[PDB]
Amino acid sequence: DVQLVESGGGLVQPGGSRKLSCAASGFTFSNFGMHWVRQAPEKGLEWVAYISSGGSSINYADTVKGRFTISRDNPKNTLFLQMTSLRSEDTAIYYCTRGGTGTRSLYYFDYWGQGATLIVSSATTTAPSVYPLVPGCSDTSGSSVTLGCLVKGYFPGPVTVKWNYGALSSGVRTVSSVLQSGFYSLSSLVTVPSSTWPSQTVICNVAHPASKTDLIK
Amino acid sequence: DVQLVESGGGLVQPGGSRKLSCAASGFTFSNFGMHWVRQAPEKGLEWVAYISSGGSSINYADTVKGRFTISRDNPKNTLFLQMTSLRSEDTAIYYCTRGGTGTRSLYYFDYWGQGATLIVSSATTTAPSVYPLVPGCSDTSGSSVTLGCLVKGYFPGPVTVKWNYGALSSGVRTVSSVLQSGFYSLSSLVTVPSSTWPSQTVICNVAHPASKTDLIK
Amino acid sequence: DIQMTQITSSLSVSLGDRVIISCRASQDIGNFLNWYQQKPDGSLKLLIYYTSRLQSGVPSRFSGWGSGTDYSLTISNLEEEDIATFFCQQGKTLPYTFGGGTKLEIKRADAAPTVSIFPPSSEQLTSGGASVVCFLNNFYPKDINVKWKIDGSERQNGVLNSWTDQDSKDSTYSMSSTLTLTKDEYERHNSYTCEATHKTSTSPIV
Amino acid sequence: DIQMTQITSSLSVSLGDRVIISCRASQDIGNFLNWYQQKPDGSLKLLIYYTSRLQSGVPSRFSGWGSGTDYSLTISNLEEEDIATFFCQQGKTLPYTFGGGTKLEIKRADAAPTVSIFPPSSEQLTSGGASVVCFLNNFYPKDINVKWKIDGSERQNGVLNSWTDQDSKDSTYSMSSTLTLTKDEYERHNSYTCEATHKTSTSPIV
Repeated sequence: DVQLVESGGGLVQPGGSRKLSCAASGFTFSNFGMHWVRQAPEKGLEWVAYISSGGSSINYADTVKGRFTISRDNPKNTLFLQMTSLRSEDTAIYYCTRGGTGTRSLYYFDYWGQGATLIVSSATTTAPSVYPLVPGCSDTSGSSVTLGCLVKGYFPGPVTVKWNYGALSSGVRTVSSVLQSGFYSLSSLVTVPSSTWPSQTVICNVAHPASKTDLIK
Repeated sequence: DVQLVESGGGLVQPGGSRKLSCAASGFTFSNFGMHWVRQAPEKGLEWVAYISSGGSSINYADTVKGRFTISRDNPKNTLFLQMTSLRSEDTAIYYCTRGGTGTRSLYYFDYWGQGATLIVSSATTTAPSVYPLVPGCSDTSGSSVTLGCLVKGYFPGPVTVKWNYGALSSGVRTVSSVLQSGFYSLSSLVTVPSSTWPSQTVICNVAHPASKTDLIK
Repeated sequence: DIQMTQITSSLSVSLGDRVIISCRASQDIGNFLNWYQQKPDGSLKLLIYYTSRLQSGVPSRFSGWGSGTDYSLTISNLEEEDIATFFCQQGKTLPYTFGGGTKLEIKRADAAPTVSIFPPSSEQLTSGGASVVCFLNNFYPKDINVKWKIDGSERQNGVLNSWTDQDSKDSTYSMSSTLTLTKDEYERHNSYTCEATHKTSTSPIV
Repeated sequence: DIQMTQITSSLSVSLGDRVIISCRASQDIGNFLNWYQQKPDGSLKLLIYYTSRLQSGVPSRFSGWGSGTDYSLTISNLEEEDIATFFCQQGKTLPYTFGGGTKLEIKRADAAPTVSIFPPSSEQLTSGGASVVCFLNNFYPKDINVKWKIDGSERQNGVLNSWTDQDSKDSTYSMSSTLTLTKDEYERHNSYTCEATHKTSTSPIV
């Protein structure tokens, strides 16, 4: 029912442009006006640009006007945001979003698409380095031992640890990530009790988006 | 063969207008006088407008004369009724009908189309609340349970409820709308063979064509 | 204007039987009278015309005679897809006038019915409001007196009732009495009683 | 720009309870406030508009109020499936703006960290590094404090930390402190101690 799909994301070195586009499926596009909303990390959800129902008002925010651009396209049903002069301060998740049509000069966003993320940086694509989190044999608390893989140094996101299906206890806890120096690092641990392990080999499976697989335990 | 379908309906605010258009097909349009009959409720049919093949005669009801105008646009073609100064009594399903070209000058409608019905009223539109009707569990007098949904509060109608195309019992019984205090309300019930539910889930799916689809139960 | 009169609206006939249907006009309309058929789903058709002209394909059960001020639809072996509302109109003068219509029922085998009573929902009362539904499913006669008691007393105002139209596959009818209460008057009483009086029983469905 | 402020960003809220969540305007909005709900993944959902409109199907235990500059969202029976964090925005004056969001989380009876310390693999150390991890698992509340000593002092310089987010199954979180060390001052040393406080005790847990 009512769908907004994003599609422009990327990792852009500061300075450039980009065009985010958006796809409306779900209703008579032309009857609503659209908006763009961005969720930048730690800082907030910021509203970035608005185009009127069909064309009357393209309507900008102080922080992007002059770089940002709101292009509609009714017949073809896609909303665009072309960007230029992109600053680091723009790295973010961009949401295409519908208008409202409910009441009184109110501007609300009745529908939101997936997010379509955008990192503006310079730093360059590094593969993650998997490492074992091994204890020795048994060693946790009881007769269950926790293990880990430290994946250390990558840039950009997602890097993934996949571990083992086969719960008879198998809790993987992945600590979420943090930047250090420009690279991300994170860990996923899982706990197998006693018999299992060192009896038959556990493994981490690490994938990073910019196409590498590491494998270990 | 001999297809007439209508085209202008709506919820219209009182005082205003619509013009109804009719696509004629299956015989030679010119040779027949057309007529428009309406069916507003609690009452029944009400003849309402007529035009000769070709246009020498229009004959209107006492009921809408001054306000309405019939038109014929012949080439294969079309028929019209352009309304204005709509007294709410004029709410109904308007039908489109061929004459007879039968006998003696009688007035008789040879074939009907389905209608675009016209809601004369300001009520503004409300899509509705779907409220889920439930047991504590398990019961009819015993086994089978009749699950129910209450969709209550809307305007203008319909609303259509659909349930579980699931032969297990799956008779669904919708009761009729009772409009009260403006809004209209209705319930939909189904008996499910209690072996099911909450064994396996159920869902009342309510869609009221002035755009919401609500889901529940 | 002329006034067509159909007295009889619901009329229930078994499958099989002659159905004569009756229309009456205020003036000597003059055999200019016509019969139309209304389906359970919109659908209008001409059945019979110039008081007795069969429209094509119209099936023979279908026969009407009438004159000067009085006329009628006789079906002779009632088939099932022949149940529907039927109106007529003089197609004599202006404005053309129809007779209101006859709903025509599957008279059936009686059946005692099955009452269900759902408490106001989680959500409604969170809406602040309360509708208590009492559902009476499947019966035959249509007629069904209902009644509600809040801790035993009648509730008189607070009740909407409605029916479906004979079920399509079994000719049976069902009822929804809603009693609507306020989250507030709601929480004051416990018993909610829905209670049916029904031709197939000599004691009260509760 | 009106600044929008949601004061109180975390709320252990239990289940079956009303959450009031509050929002306040720098300038007076004209009761133009609206609430969006964002959950775990992406998900912004709209929830209520014009200080009070529930959008279609938002199920009615959600309710809001507000008048002047000051506003709040109310949930009537907190359900496990409403646990998402919540933002309030102004659809009255350019730039339209946003409450920063209240994450909301599930209370549970406390508990304590199953610690583990972990030394450099061989891999690592080959490369120059020495990262030591200490992972205090399953617990509630979020708050677990953690320390690192080398050879009889606190290591401040060097640590880094992150928590799991809250676990589905049982609401308990996990967390990993990690001293990243080069292999040379790993070689400067002998005991490494991760040691932790935590509402559930009184002994550090080491």
